[PDB]
Amino acid sequence: TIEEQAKTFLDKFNHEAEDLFYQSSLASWNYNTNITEENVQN
Repeated sequence: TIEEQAKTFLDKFNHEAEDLFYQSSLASWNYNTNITEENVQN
């Protein structure tokens, strides 16, 4: 019972985490690619 809802919670979290992590990694990549102060804030 609790295992099923835990699995559902993990499935819900997996979809949301990947999109935000990709954006964070892309922002870090952009900052490292071109060292500008606006990229620091982003």
